[PDB]
Amino acid sequence: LLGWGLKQAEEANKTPDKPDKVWRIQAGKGFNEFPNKEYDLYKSLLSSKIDGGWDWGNAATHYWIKGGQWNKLEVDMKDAVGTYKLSGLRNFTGGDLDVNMQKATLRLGQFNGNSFTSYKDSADRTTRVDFNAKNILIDNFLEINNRVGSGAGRKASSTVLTLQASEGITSSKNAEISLYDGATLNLASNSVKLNGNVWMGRLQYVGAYLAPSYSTINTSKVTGEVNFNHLTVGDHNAAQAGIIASNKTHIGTLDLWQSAGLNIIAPPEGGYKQKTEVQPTQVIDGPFAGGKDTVVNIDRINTKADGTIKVGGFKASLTTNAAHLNIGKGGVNLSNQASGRTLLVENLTGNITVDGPLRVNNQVGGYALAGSSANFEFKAGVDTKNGTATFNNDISLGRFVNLKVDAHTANFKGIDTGNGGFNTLDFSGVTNKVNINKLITASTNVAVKNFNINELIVKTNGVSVGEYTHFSEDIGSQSRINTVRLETGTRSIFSGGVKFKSGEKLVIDEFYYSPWNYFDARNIKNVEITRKFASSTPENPWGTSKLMFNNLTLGQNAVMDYSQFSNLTIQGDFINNQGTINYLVRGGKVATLNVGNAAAMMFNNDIDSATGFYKPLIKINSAQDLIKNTEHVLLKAKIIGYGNVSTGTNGISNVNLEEQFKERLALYNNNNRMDTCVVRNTDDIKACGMAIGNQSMVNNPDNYKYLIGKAWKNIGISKTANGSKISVYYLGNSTPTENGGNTTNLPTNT
Repeated sequence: LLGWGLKQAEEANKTPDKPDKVWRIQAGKGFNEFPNKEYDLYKSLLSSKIDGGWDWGNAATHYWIKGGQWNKLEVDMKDAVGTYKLSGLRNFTGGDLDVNMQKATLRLGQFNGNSFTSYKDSADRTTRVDFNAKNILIDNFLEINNRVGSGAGRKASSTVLTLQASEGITSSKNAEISLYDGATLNLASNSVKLNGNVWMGRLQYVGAYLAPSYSTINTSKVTGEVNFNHLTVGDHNAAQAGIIASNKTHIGTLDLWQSAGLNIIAPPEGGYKQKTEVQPTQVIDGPFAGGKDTVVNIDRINTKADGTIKVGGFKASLTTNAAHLNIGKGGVNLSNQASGRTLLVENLTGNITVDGPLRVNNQVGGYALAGSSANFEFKAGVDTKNGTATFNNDISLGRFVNLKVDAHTANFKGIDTGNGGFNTLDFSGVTNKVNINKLITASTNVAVKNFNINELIVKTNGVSVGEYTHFSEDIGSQSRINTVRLETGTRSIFSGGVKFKSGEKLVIDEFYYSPWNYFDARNIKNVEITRKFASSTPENPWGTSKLMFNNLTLGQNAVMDYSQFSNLTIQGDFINNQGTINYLVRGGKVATLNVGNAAAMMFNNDIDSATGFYKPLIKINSAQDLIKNTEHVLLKAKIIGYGNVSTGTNGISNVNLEEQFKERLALYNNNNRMDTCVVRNTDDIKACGMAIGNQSMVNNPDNYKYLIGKAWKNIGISKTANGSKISVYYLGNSTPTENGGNTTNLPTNT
């Protein structure tokens, strides 16, 4: 109920105790001349002033110092050379050891482990066990503040164990350090490398599943290389461990519980440092900011999860203060029971750099049912609000899993949610940018206020309906997608789809149609295209594609593929800039373009060297089966405001705008134009006669000499350019005369 930050702050500043009978033992002659002897330490030295016994209640064994557990023992070697071992000091209640062994190697295990416990008297004492060796070499298990026997009798209060080598504190493979509800562990060597199962937080009593169970491993003094190997927080309770680290903390496999915490606290930037009765000042610290060169290199975060079912999840979490919370190649695992387990990888004043696959139940997909919402969560830079959450791995979300990221700039590489569905991909906490590289969605609840997704795959959901991609908040202005690529849906029904909710503009560069997947573009006023606007099946479109817009704009050079098989619905001001929309007929019919409100158009002298004419502003291709003597609805309209960037074409003039609309349109056939035939030499005359179907231009190039730098329009092809309708009247493929009319010059604006 207090939390770890208060409990550690009230154990960090305590006067040790008030012991009567401070026993003192000094190792004299004999010890300091055999540098390899492998002594024992209890039986050869310490057994003089440490007497065992049997406790009635929780009855296994019992150890204290001498005449009760309130007597300090201090041992002063300072020159004893050798290698000492404890090997079996179990259930030491005791109180205030002190073993000063410079130039001596310790060993806290040989065929048996150790324990350091206290009792809960009315005085609330700690045990402050110290060692001051040169190497320590744990080499078997060590419990700190364990249970003595079984529950009854006297309970266990807090303790402190301090290990203070000057060359290194290694450990075995099977040396399980396991500290409980009240225990701490101060380390002060250089290059701690605990190669065993460090177990912070454990069931102290046999059934107390509602214990707070704090702990601490204060490795602040370690001037070398802190290196855990297998850390394991929590066991069948809500443990809140904490590590006060030393700005470089490589660990290995981390195993949280369902409802377990972790507080890896890096140091700050400059490093550390009757009658009334005035209690001493209790300095207490809130969550500060770690220094610049503070790293926490975790390389695997599993989560053990079994037990009951609660109305919420349990939200395992780890909270860091470091400036870089790297996570290595093992990534993130998350076991999931019936209710939805949750992981909170927080970082208060830093960054997050995950380089691993977000697994669930140790597979990359990780299916989960409806009640089991496995919720990943990240918080990069909460208190400073300028922390990025870089992911350098292609993530993959299965079914009913919910990634959320609350950072300043959430970079990515690729998201795969097309597999399972029901994926709340929240980004509402993100300050500005979400620079995703590739996105795959089936039924997603994307909530981004500003993004840059330079590739978008939208997949359908088979045959089910009501499930779709949903950008369910305000997209704003600065958004951008450099490629959209819908894929083909199912037969005769719009199963999957895209819809928006708000925003004003989003620069799409490239787009693809698809049969039976709908690109709803609600409430956004400047849906812009800038290059190729095609379909997924350019050789055989079929079905429909509900491009249910409200407005769009089309920029330079953006070729479209407008067909009868995609009901491109506009309710807004379609602005076409210097960009060439292409048509196809699919059986002699011309697909009209149903403008709801207005289609203004504005261009330039878009001349190229491919024809010598302007670039074809509207292309009508495959018009061989185009039915002669029939009205072809090219586009529905309400206001066609045609224009250019100047008033008159070819420089400046006062020619009306709608007449050169008939010039720059095209009717493209047989790799040429049947609309006009703009001529600069004699070689194009052959293909010109092949296009218009006359041998008077095929066999004889000098049949017509009105075409040296000139052009001619095919009469019998009529086009309307008034302000409410634009249509095509293909009524004649006539042979032009030489010097009678229907002749124009070159534009010549290169």
